[PDB]
Amino acid sequence: PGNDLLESLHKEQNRWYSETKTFSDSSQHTGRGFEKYWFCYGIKCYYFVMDRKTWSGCKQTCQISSLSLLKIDNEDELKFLKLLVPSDSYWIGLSYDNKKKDWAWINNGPSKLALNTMKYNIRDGGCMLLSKTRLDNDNCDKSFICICGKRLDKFPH
Amino acid sequence: PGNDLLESLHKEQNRWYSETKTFSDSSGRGFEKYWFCYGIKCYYFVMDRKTWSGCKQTCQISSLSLLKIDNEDELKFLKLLVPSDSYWIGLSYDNKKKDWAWINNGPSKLALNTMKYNIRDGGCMLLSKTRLDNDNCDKSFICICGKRLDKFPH
Repeated sequence: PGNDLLESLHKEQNRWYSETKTFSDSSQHTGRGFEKYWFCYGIKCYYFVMDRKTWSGCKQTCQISSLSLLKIDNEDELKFLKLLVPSDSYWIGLSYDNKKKDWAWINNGPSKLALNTMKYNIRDGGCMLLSKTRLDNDNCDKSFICICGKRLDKFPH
Repeated sequence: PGNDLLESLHKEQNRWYSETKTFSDSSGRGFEKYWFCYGIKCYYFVMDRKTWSGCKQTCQISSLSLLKIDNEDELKFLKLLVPSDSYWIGLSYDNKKKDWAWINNGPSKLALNTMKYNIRDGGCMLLSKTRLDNDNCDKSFICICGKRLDKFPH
């Protein structure tokens, strides 16, 4: 049972992409379209906004669509995310702001997740991305695909 | 193998069940439900075991539908995600046509191995852990109702 999941993960992935693939506009920068896609896993769904944009654009786009930019909940969600995501980087709700002088998830929301701060040289960025390889830091202002983030709370439909 | 990842599939199954079942789990007893999603589909497990056809019904009166498996992959996962019980998959023996079928036409790329099940054994397929396996449309089981969702969960 190792790769039978991979084999599949990967595939179910390219699969949900093309079923959910849309070029639509956001009624913020209105009639200008951008490509985006989604899929769910567990109690969370993930919506990717593929017009590369920056950590603050990402953050606001997620809020205008009624979501909020990815909080990762535990190492297992982290672990799944890195596996079904294409090969890339993406903004999530992890960064620095100012009284607390530490990273917070875009709301002072909770994760049960290790990280360990001292793995990241601030002088290196103030915003958290993903790769397939782990989490890293970059400048809140260069441009990447964002993932928004919704925690289902009742069973859709 | 035996894997960190299988292992994580298993923690993840406990969090979801824990998130969605119905009781404050105050360490009495209970017989309820849980669910989770996968791709563009959620899975509602109903715990009161029940007739196949009594499973057909629940899924209906819930505007769900006893699970249809769109394909090999969704199966290698549910196979490995789900714990080993036996659950009513919504594939059976067709009112008429001399073959097993998917509750309501079939579009499935699940390509049924057909000439390996014994009707002698039952006309209702289930997922029982090893693969699918048929028993008796009224051995009473865990139902799995699904939904294809068409839009982002509003």
